[PDB]
Amino acid sequence: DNIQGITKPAIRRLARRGGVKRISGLIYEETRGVLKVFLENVIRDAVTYTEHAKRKTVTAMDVVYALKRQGRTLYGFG
Amino acid sequence: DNIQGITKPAIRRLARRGGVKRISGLIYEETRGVLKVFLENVIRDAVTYTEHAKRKTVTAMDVVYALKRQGRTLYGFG
Amino acid sequence: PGTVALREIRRYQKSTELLIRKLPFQRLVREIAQDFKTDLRFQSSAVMALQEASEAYLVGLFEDTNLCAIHAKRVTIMPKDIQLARRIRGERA
Amino acid sequence: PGTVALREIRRYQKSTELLIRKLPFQRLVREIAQDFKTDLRFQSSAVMALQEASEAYLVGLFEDTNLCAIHAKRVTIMPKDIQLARRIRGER
Amino acid sequence: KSRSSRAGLQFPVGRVHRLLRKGNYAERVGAGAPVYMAAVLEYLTAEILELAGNAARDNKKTRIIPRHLQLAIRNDEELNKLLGKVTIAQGGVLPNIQAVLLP
Amino acid sequence: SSRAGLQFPVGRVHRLLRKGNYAERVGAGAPVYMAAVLEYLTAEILELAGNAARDNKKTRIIPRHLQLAIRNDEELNKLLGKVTIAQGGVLPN
Amino acid sequence: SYSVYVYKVLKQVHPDTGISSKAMGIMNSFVNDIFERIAGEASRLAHYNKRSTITSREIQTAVRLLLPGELAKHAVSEGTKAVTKYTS
Amino acid sequence: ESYSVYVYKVLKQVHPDTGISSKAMGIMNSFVNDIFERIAGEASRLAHYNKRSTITSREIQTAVRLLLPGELAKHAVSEGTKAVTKYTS
DNA sequence: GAAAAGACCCTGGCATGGGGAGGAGCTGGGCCCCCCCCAGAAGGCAGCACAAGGGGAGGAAAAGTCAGCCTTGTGCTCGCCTACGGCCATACCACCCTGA
DNA sequence: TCAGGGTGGTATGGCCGTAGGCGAGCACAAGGCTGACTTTTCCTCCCCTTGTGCTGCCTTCTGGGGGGGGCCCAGCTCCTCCCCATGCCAGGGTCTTTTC
Repeated sequence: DNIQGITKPAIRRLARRGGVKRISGLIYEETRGVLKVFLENVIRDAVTYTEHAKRKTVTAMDVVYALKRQGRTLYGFG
Repeated sequence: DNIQGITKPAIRRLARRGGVKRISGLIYEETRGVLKVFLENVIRDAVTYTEHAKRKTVTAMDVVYALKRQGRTLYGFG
Repeated sequence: PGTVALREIRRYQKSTELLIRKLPFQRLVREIAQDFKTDLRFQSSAVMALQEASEAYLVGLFEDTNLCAIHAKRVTIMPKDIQLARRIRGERA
Repeated sequence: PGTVALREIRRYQKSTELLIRKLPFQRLVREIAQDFKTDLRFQSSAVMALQEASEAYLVGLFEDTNLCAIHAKRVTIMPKDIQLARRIRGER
Repeated sequence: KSRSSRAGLQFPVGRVHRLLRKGNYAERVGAGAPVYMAAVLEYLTAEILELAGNAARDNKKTRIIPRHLQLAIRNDEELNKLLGKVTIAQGGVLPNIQAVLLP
Repeated sequence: SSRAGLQFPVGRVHRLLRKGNYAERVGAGAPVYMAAVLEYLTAEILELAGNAARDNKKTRIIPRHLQLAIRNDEELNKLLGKVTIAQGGVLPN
Repeated sequence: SYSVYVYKVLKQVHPDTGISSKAMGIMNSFVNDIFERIAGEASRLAHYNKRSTITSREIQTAVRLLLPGELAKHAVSEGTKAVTKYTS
Repeated sequence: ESYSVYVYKVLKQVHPDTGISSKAMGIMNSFVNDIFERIAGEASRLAHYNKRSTITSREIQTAVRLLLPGELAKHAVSEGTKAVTKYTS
C-alpha cells in the first residue's frame, strides 16, 4: 500500500504547478485514484513489450513506446 | 454566405440530438463558426489527397482518408 | 416551456436522419473547397461523407456543452460552454 | 490566505524538478507492476520516464480542473471538476 | 486445401496472407500470422454482429441497419473503448438524457 | 549531403527509408527532400530554444528552453501537441 | 470486401436476422480498420526487436496491446486455437 | 538513431555561442526520430493509396504538407524543392 | 438473397538463400544492504474567506400561429474525366570493390 | 563500419488512344420547412448570510536522498546451422458481376 506515498503536499505542489489556487479536501484522494489508473495502463503497455522481447528488465524504450501507443509521446529518454 | 444554410432549426435539431434542453440565442453563430472550422480542416486534407492522386474530383475515400488522418475514422463509405 | 424540448430530444435521439438540409450543406462544402482548389468536383458520396461526419462532430460537441452547462448549475447552454468543451477536448485552446 | 498560494504557484511553475518523491513513486510503480509480472526488474531511466510522464499528465489534468472551476464561479477545485475534465477529455 | 477450413475459420486466411504481404508490413510474413489475423477479425465480427442482431431484435426488426451496430457498439463498454474514434454512418446517438433535465 | 547542401545525412536517411519498410523502392529525391525538411524543422526548433536561452541569461540549451520555445508559439505547439518534453515544466500562466 | 464472410458469420450466429447493404458497408470498413491496426502494431513489434518476419507472436502482442480487457483475452484465445488447429 | 553530430552542426550556423546540454540533446534525438517516422508514415500510405510501389519527392511533399501546420508546411516543402533540385542537378 | 457464367489468384510442387534459435562467454547494471541527517511530512490549532442556500427580479427562450419560399423528387442533357490498354523509356536494385 | 562509383537488367512507371459513367447544369411544381411575431413563463443573475472547511503557522519526528560496496542474474555478442519463408509455374477452385 504505497499509494499513500503520493502525499498531500506532493499532490498540492502538482496542483500549484497547474495553477490551482484552492484545493478541496477530497482532491488528494481523487487524484491518487487517477494517477493509479494512469500508471496501471502505462505499466501494462510497457510490460507487454518487455515480455514480447523476452526480457525481464523494463526499459525506458518499453516505457516510451507504451506512452506513444496511448497518444502521449515523450521526448528525452532515448 | 452558405453558412446560413445551416439554419437555426438545423442547429437546434442537432442540439436536441445532443440532449440540449434550452439553447441561448448566441449558440447558433458559435456552432456555425465551429462547423466552418471543422469543414475547413477536413476539406484541406481531402483536396491535398486529391491533388496528389492528380484527380479533379474529390472521391469519398479522399475524405475518409482526411478523416482517419484526424483520428475520426468514418465507417460506411468504403 | 420545457415539455416540447423534452419530446424533441426524444424524437431526434431515436432517429438517425441528417438534420442539415443536403442542398445548403453541399453549397457550403463547395464554397469552402474553392479556396483550396478552383474548379473542384465532388462526388455525391464525398458530400454525404463530409456531412455525415460534420453532423456527428456537432452532436458530440453538444453533448459536451450540455455537460459544462450542468456543471455550472444551468440548463441553458451558452457559447462559453462550447468554448470550455473545445478547450478541454483540445480542439482549440 | 491565498497570496502565499500565488507565490507558491509562481515557484512551482518556474521550476522543472519532479514534485513527487522519487522513492515513494518507485515503490508505487513496483507495486503496480507486480500485478502484471512478478520478479520484474526496472531501469533507473524507465522509472524516471514513468515519473516524467505521470507528473506532466497530472499537471495537465489540474489545468483542465481549474477551468472546470472557473466555469462554476469557484476557486476551490473539486472532484466534480476532475470528473468533468476527465469526461470531456474522453478518459472516463 | 482450404486453409480457412484447416483452421476452422470462415475468413480467408489466404486473402489475409496476401494483404499482409502486399501491405508492406515486414520483409517476411510467418505461416501463422494469416491464421491468427483471420480468427481475431472473425471473432470480433462475430461479436459485433451478435450484439447488433440482439439490438435489432430488441427493436422488433429482422434486418441489421447501421443504427443497430451503433447501438451495440455504444452500449458495450469494450467496443465503446475500441471504437472510440469511429463515426458509424447513419447511426444516430444513444437514447439518453440527463437526470437534471427532467421535471 | 555534400551535393544537396544538407547537414543531415542523406545516405543515412536513405538507409533508414530502405530498412524502415516504407515502400519496396525509395527514389533518389525522397531522402534528399526528407533530410532538408528534418534539417529545417530542427533549425526552426533550435532558433526559438536558443532565443529562450538568451532570455534566461544562459549559454546552454536545456529542456526548459525547448519546452518554453515549443509552447510559446503557434505552429510548433500545434505540431508537438501530444509530446511530453522531459524536465520541461509548464508555461507560467 | 469481406461481405460474403460477414454474411457467413452472421448466418452462423443469427440465422434468422439479415443485414442491410449499408450495415454491410460498415462491417467492411470495420474489418479493414481492425486489420490495418493489428498489422501496423505487429509491424512495429517486429521492427523494434529487429526482425524481418511477422508471426503469431507479433500478432498476439498486437492483439494484447489493441483490444481491451475481455476482448483481448477472448481474441487471444481464439487466435491461439486457430493457429494450433492449423498447425495440427 | 543519434543525430547528435548533426544537430550540433546546424546550431553552430544559427547560434555560434549556445550549446546543448546532454539532456536537451537526448530530446532532439527523440524529435528528429519522431518527425522522421511522422513524414515517412504518411508518404508510405500515400503510395499504397495510389497502389504505387515507390516513395519519391512527390510523396514526401504530400506527407509534409499533410502533417505540418500552415506556414511550416509552406516552408518545409520550400526547402525540399530547393534540395532535390540541386541533388539531381 | 439465390442461381448462373466468368476470370483471378489459391494451393501445391520444387529449388534456395537466410533468419533466427541455441549454446557459450562475458560484463554490467540492477537489487540489496548500511549509515547519516536534514529537509519534508504529519498533526494540531486559530482564524478567515468562500461555497452554498435563500430570495427576488427581469429578460430572454419557448410555444403557438401564420405566411412565404425553396429544397427536392423528377426528368433531361452535355461532356469530360478517369480507369483500362498498349508501347516503351529509364530508375533503381542486386552486386563488386574501395576509401572516408 | 558503412556509403559511393560502375554494370547490367528488368520491372515500374510515363505517354497517347479510348469510350463510357457519372458529375454538373436547367427547368418545374408545390408541400414541408422556415422565418417573423406575440405572450408569457421560467431561468439566469445578482445580493446577503453564515458556518464551515480550508489555509497558514508552529513543532516534532521520520524517511527519503546521497554516497559506498557486493554480487549475481540478465542482456548483448559470436558462430552454427537448420528449419522456415520466398521466387516461380500449373491448374481450377473460389470470389466477382448480372438477373430475378
